[PDB]
Amino acid sequence: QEEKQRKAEELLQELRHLKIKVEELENERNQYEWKLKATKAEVAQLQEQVALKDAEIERLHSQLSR
Amino acid sequence: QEEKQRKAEELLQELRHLKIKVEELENERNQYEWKLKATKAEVAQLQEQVALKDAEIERLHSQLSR
Ligand SMILES: [N+]
Ligand SMILES: [N+]
Repeated sequence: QEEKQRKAEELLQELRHLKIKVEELENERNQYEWKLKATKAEVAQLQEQVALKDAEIERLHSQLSR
Repeated sequence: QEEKQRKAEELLQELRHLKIKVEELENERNQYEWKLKATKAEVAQLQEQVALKDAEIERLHSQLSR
């Protein structure tokens, strides 16, 4: 039952490694959440550019039709 | 040293739980990677709409200036 002890120490090692993995995987999640946010800000700016250009096309069409 | 045994079983329980957490955190990562992809496809379609509207404004400006 040094091998009870040995299996114990094997399991601790494994716990340590899994705990580092969980810690890292929760870092990757946090930064995916902020890049998604950033990409969504890019969508919103583009929607804003489309609507400005639609306004400019409408203005030109009023003139064009006089 | 039933308590060697008892601490062993405590550690297995913990390993099981951490292994489920890692499994789930790697599910959340996979689906963040695909939502980011999807959001990026939305950006690309919008860039395409902007450029179509810029082409239409240019066409109108040529006419307007005749
Ligand atoms: N728009
Ligand atoms: N453009």
